[PDB]
Amino acid sequence: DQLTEEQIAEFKEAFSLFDKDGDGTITTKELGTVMRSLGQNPTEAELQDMINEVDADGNGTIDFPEFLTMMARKMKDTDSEEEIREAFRVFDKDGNGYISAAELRHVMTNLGEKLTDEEVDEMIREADIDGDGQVNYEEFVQMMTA
Amino acid sequence: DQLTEEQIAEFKEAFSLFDKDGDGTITTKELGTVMRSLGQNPTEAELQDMINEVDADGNGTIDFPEFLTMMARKMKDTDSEEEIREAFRVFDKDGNGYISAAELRHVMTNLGEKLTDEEVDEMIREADIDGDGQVNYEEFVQMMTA
Amino acid sequence: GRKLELTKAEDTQLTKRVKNAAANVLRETWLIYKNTKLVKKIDHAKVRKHQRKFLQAIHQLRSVKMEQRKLNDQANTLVDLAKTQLEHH
Amino acid sequence: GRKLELTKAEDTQLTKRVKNAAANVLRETWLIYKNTKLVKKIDHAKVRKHQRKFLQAIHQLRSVKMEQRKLNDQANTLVDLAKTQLEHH
Ligand SMILES: [Ca+2]
Ligand SMILES: [Ca+2]
Ligand SMILES: [Ca+2]
Ligand SMILES: [Ca+2]
Repeated sequence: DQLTEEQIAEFKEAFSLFDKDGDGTITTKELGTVMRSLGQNPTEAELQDMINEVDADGNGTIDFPEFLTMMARKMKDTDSEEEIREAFRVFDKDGNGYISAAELRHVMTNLGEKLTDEEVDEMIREADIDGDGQVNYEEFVQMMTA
Repeated sequence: DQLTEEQIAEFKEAFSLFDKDGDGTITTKELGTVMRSLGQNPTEAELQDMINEVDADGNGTIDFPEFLTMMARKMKDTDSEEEIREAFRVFDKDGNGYISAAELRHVMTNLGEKLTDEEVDEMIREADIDGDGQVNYEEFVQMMTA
Repeated sequence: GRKLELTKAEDTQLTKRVKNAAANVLRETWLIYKNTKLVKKIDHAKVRKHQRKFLQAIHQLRSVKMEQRKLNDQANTLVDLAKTQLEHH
Repeated sequence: GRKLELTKAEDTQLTKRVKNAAANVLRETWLIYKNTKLVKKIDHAKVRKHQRKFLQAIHQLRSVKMEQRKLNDQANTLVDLAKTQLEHH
């Protein structure tokens, strides 16, 4: 629950990601816009609750010092290996721990924001350790998260 | 995923808890009413999803045989000891494993649907094993769930 | 830098929901117990009634817990976005 | 009878959300990895961009999972209410 100088500064930049009109306060409306830009859909009550958790003076908005407290209480991070492995598992059609190079290209060039067939070539070069045209995605994820 | 005769019959009575107008089908609207009567608040999309999971013919409502399948897939039950203990924990102000007889009466005669001070007397007679005016709620819950 | 790591996890109205629902868990646990273990003669209509009330209370507490997990992840989403600004230079 | 026991636990739109979000987890994991471990010279603006996209995808998958847990408990609520009719006579 303690923060450094450069982090206080970098979090000021962060505050601007939320305070869209730059008026020094984050409203539920601004928070809704940001949360939706991340593909979430908090309800009105959820937006109010997120503001209320850290709204120390009860004025209904988050200011910069309130924003820093939310942060100080949650600077701790944790590795994402399992969640990333679960995301690969979505495409493991036969549940055998493998995704073929062909199927990975097919996923990555059609779904989500996509990679080019060329970016896919670099990803598969790294992922296909054995040169067998198959990706052991548990192993690949362990490598990237090591 | 198999059901007996008397259970098929008792589940027909159950179907009537949901099929409010007795027209042989449960709609999202009827399900909403029932779910709210239980103090829940499913959204429109959640009501549609619950119907869709078991809506085998895709007509948008649950009939009796669809209703029996939802059941057959989930006849298995499990004990509620921990969840009940957690509910008592809510009232363990000092986090010491005890709720005093006085505090239990105060909770039960003011909060929720309530017990009478007399019903409270029967509950405390059972709960206060040691006659010390204190309820070890872990032990009391273990007794009731044994 | 933080690479692929993310924030480590783990209201008045929700709190009100909790005390009332938790009191009713206690209420209905006691009344089911009494009517199934402490009577000479089990009244099944009574047990059914208190089973409905018991499941409603238990499921209300589950709903609160799920909502708190949702809220917590929303907050962690805000923190994670903020933490992208820690990636410098 | 069942006394205090309850049903033991554990969509097209939600599924669509999953494949797109999961593909983006793969996308952004790869691009963060590449830009932090496979380059001679780390471009932090690039890493920041892909960290935002990565957290958004991961949190989208969390949201789906939470919603499925919510749906599952709603279904278990219906089943529990139905099961009160098994208490006879
Ligand atoms: Ca503002
Ligand atoms: Ca404030
Ligand atoms: Ca009907
Ligand atoms: Ca149907």
